[PDB]
Amino acid sequence: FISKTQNRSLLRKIVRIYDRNSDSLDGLPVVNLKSSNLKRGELITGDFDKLIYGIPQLI
Amino acid sequence: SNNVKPQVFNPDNVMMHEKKDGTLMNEFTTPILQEVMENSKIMQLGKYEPMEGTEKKFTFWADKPGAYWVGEGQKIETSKATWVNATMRAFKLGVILPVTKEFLNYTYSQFFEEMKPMIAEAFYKKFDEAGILNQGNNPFGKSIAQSIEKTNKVIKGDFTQDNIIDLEALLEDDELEANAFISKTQNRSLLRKIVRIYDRNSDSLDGLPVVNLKSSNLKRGELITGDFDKLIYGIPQLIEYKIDETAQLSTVKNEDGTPVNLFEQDMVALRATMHVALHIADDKAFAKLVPA
Repeated sequence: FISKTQNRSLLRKIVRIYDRNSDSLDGLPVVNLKSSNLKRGELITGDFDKLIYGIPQLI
Repeated sequence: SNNVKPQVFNPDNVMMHEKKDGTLMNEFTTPILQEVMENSKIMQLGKYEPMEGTEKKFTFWADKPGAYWVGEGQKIETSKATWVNATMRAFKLGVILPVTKEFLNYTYSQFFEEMKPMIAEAFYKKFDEAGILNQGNNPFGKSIAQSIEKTNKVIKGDFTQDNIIDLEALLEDDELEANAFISKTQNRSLLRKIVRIYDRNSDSLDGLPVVNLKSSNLKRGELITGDFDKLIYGIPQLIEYKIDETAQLSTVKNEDGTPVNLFEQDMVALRATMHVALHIADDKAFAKLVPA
């Protein structure tokens, strides 16, 4: 899952389906985006092995 | 004057071999300890900073540089890294322990060595209560409690799953995530009977550690949380002990009202001092739950 940390609250108070100790939702890892564009109420999930990236030039 | 009853003192902090009824404290058995004495919770939770004067200057990164997507042969734009300045100063803790040389010879030969752990505990408690709770006439003008009062970052309510989670969430609004809780052990009860969110086996609340303050100033219904890496402390002087046999002590008085002279009166005193410094690196990083 992809989340914004501002909505851990909404994952804590539902019943448990989430834990912060591993930071996992229903057994999958939650990854936090440190950005302003993913809003409070929004959660993303997928088979992320279907996302491929490459780097022709290192910095 | 040829007076042989022992001196009465005010405020009466002097250790004496003879009691006023004439009991002589020979064959004295060294006091044993009913506890394990407390570390500083500031020094447990906060970050240490090496300090060599009594003032330290901090520079923190504040703005990260940007980046641009650029087409082939398009102009790359410029960007800026920013920092912010901050500073912390030290203050002095101290105590004096006066003792009569009869007491030091015949009653408790090692008193000024066995007192050192207890003096350290007294300084740690004084520092914790000053920097966390803003209590005991703190010098710094900086504290967790004063940061929470300034930001008004407070929940009024009972210990409930909603109020404890809303308290933690009140930090994450600022992208800051809580790193611990501060509690008074008298309110473990209120953490036990809510449903579970707490366990005593680890003494953790919702996965974070709970740290107990052994002080009277944090009330029953009150719970504190924050990103405690935003609390920084330093120690220019580790505790130094000077033992003296000839000073006057003005802060103690004889029964006749005179200051205590250690040479005329055949006495010894231990002076302990320490310099210690506190900085709250981000005053938004802390929040409090308080009873209605």
